[PDB]
Amino acid sequence: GSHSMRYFFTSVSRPGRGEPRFIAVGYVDDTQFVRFDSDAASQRMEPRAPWIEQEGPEYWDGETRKVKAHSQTHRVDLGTLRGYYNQSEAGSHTVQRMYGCDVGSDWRFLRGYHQYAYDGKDYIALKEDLRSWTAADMAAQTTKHKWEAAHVAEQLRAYLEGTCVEWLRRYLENGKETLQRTDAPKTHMTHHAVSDHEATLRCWALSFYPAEITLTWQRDGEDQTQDTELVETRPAGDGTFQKWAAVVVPSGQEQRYTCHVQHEGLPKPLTLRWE
Amino acid sequence: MIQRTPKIQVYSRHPAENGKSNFLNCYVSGFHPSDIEVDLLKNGERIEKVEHSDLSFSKDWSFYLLYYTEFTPTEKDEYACRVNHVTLSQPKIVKWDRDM
Amino acid sequence: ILNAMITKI
Ligand code: NA
Repeated sequence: GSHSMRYFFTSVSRPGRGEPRFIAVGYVDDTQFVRFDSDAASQRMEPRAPWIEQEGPEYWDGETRKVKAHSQTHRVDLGTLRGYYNQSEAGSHTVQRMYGCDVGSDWRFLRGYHQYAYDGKDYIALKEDLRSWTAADMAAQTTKHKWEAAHVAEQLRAYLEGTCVEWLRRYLENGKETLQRTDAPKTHMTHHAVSDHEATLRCWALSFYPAEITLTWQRDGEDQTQDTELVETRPAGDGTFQKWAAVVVPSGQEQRYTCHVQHEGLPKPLTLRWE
Repeated sequence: MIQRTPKIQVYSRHPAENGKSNFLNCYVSGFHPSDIEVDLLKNGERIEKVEHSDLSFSKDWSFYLLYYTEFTPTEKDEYACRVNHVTLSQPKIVKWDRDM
Repeated sequence: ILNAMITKI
């Protein structure tokens, strides 16, 4: 199907404890492949997937140089944002940045993005035309003015439409065994009484890739959205994912309830039944 | 300031069989800000060699982390995950339940 | 790979 490359950057001020924390991670789809950690000893961009280890020394030296430039900008940004919002040195604050590109099943460019957040909420984001900005408040408007005058969007568009997709395709080919695979979920339902008149029905999906999946309960064909407990899709640790959805039902009504599983690795959506 | 509570899941990588080596996971997602303490417990005691994933975040900007260790389930050993975060008035302990 | 230009906010 479609594919994505995304870089995630987390920057955290640490009042009275010196330099801020800086963590960068890169993903292709749901597979991480690089990291940089300001608190680690190496001070290098490091591999986190087997298929990126084959990149040569120029790759690792260059990515280390560039991630440190990201770190330096974010270090300055924390001070700038203190000024924009008239905030004291006493509090810790969080900057997050995410950018990347998506391609379709034909591997052609679908969309690019670059999003920036301060203390957990939208700050500024590149719009989908890759030519203009959405500024979430008045402080972000200041950034917007500065980024328009410095033609930041034009350089970002060139990266997102060119470099980003070219290297995403390279990674997809070099790691095709890992990245171009689909593991269909292994599904079942469990049944456990919570009393003499009610039972928990839990619909399970295991060992699937990629992480995108939909689990739904129906009662006589009607969606049970408000009565379903749906846990966050979670990593198994081996490159696959797990998820479950549960309802609590009156004992004896089990046959009314069906679980429905959607995943791109299934030939067709699955319906699991108690009869 | 925005604060979001961690959603904590404790589970094994593979279906648990007594005496068979497995992996114990504590996945903590949806939290903000990023400072968080996560410990895996064996019979109430902190497990020493626990690794964790590199900090990342979801579309809504909330963070997620996987803590994990190799383990061999038994009949008697109780496993759990202990999480503290600014959104939690006290540390939260989630017990591993292998019969879900 | 990363983008090479990272302009300050
Ligand atoms: Na706390």
